[PDB]
Amino acid sequence: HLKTANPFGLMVWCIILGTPSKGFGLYPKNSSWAFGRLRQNFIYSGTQVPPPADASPGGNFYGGGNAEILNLDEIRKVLQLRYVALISNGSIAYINRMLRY
Amino acid sequence: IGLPTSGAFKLEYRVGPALNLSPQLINLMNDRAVGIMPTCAGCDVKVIQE
Amino acid sequence: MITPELIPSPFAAQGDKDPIPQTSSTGFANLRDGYTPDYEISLASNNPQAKAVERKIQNQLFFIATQNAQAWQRQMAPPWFQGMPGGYEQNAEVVRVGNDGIMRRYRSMVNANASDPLSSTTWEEQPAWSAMRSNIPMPAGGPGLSSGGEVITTGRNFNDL
Amino acid sequence: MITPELIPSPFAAQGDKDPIPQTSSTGFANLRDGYTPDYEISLASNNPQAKAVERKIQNQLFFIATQNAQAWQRQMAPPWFQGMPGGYEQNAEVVRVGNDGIMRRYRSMVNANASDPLSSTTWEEQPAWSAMRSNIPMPAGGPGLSSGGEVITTGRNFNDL
Amino acid sequence: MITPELIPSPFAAQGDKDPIPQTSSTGFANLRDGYTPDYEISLASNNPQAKAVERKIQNQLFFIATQNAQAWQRQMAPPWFQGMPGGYEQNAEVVRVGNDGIMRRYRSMVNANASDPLSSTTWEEQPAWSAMRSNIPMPAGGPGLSSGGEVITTGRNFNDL
Amino acid sequence: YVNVTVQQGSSSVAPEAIQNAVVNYAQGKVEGEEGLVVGASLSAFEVAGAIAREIPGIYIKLCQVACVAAGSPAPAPGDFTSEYVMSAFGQATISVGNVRVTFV
Amino acid sequence: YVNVTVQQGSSSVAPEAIQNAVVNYAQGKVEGEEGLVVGASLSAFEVAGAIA
Repeated sequence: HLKTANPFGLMVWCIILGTPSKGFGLYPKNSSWAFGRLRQNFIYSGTQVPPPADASPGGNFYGGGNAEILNLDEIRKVLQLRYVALISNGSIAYINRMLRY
Repeated sequence: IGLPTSGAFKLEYRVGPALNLSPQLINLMNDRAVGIMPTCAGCDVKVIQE
Repeated sequence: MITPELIPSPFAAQGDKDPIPQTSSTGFANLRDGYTPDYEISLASNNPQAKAVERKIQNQLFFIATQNAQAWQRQMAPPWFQGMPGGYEQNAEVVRVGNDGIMRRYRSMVNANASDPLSSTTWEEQPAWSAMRSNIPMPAGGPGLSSGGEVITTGRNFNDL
Repeated sequence: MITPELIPSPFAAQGDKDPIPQTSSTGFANLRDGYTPDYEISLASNNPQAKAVERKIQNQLFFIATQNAQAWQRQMAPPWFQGMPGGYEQNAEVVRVGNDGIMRRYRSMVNANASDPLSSTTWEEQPAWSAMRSNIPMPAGGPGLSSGGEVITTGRNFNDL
Repeated sequence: MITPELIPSPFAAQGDKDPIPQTSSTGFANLRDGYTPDYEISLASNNPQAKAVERKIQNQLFFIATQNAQAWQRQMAPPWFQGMPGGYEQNAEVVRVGNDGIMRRYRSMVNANASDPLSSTTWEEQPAWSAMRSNIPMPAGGPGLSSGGEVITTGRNFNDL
Repeated sequence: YVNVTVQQGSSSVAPEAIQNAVVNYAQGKVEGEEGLVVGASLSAFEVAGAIAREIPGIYIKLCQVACVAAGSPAPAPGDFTSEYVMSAFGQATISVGNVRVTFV
Repeated sequence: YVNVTVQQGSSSVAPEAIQNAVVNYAQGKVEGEEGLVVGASLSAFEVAGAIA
């Protein structure tokens, strides 16, 4: 779990701990157009199918904010915290030490 | 922070200036339905706090 | 005041804009749902229902708002529209331009009336203040918009009346 | 002539919508700042403020635009928004729902008028020229709505008038 | 009768914004082409005019739409903009800042009305309905604003006539 | 057109999973259920059965079905019934966009 | 209580295997869909789904 970079493992752990996975940000990134040259662009009817694949191979609204985290490292932290919550008896020194860990 | 957070059976977290945790992260941890936070029944705990 | 500086022309109004359907069975950008949840799937999912954000729809969406805004800026009343769903409610006004070309503001004197305002008695023409001030045959203070001058200030010839 | 095509239903009418936060400490599509600069960094860099454009935020924006435009297109005028910041300034003719059921235009006369149109003296109606002219005993043109017809060069019948 | 939501502030009111031109040079936003199709092209593929969606342009577009809707909600009439290109057709109705900032309805009498309504004799200023009830030398039904009461069922005693 | 009023359970689900389940049942890709063959009646109870087929745990509150002509405006609310019977020379097609999921 | 109306389709006769399915689902036997619990809500669509 400490090295569940593989999102599939993060999801297996969402099932194991019982976390609702609606709010997670798995799948590869680079699919949001938004704004900026570092993100995706819109798409059109490139009927000729030119090699640049028009402006982008896609561009979507995936990654809706205010509830969903995108970086997988914080997903790992969240799942560890949920295991701590599952086995927690309410102790404060214990919870502080696991937050440290 | 004065620290006491006066009250009974209820407290809160405090985090964020250190780890650059995402606001999306904090909002997710602040949702009681998800139930990822270590909680005792009969304590309202809000994470929020930066 | 809040001044919505006049936009010279609507957005993308010489280029391309695919019309917005009311509903989309293929899960595209319709009006009943706006941007469907299918516009939230990761495109890297290899899910066929993952719809990338097209801009023909985006251009049409922006063009609708820009054109409505500039019509509001440049012609005041909303143009009357053929067969508005539900006709037009009581006291609702529109402007149906006539063969003259001048704007002809029309008020709905009949509830839920769908009659053509250009050829409607129900769609009453809203005349100008000059028309009202001339429709009063005995106006105080001559033809002035103000009613002032009710009492004459000094000794003045009745030839002015 | 600018006639932006009829808006039958606003974008994202019955779809999901996120009410835009007025002000956000962490930059989250707020009205005060708009799309804040943190909506532009690459998501792969894993920096904390790597936001993405929310589908429901976009839906709510287009819904607001299309809803206001359609209301203007249909009822000629914005409704009376109760809890209006700063009341209603002088010369403000809000369309008001009738207690009976007729839409009735009440104009605030005093600057920053803040009372309900139905229960305030400040709000004054702007009716149609028919009930308006009903206050004139002796309308120009007699039965005729227009100013004309009052003067007849020909010896018209004295009985019919 | 659809009631939009109270717009307290336009989107991106205090955010960075860029003016949208009418003519284009590269894969840049316009007002007649909008988002360009030809240079729409892959932005991360080392191509010459390869363009990215512009935060400033889209923020200002939302700002414009929300500003128009907000001003519509408050003042119900576009402010007459100083020397707006294209002119005004006659009978157009606007309201704009007056001599004191006190504003009233103005209706133009000439097409291509390039003169400011505060400085235009063609633009005629239209006050409220109390001004009609004053312009009639005697108000129907006495001080009573409504025409009802002009005819009296019981003989109106002359101790107060 | 199918209107569903699902209630989210413990495990997370997306409305598109429900839509895909309904579409797969309609096409008949599921075992046992024939689907919407020629002269197959459109029952909201069978559609709810397919949703429970593919997505256990989700608590379905209200399922309604409606049938309209091809290339016609979507039916207004109230036209939806608990079950629609069909003639012997008709076939109902349910796309992903005609399944409207409400998370109550 | 439950009343069901079926058609005995596919020419596969099964008269009284329906209430067994209903009670089996209600008792919590089925997988993934916990049956009638202290917080449940008896639903026609759920029981029809269990029969299916």
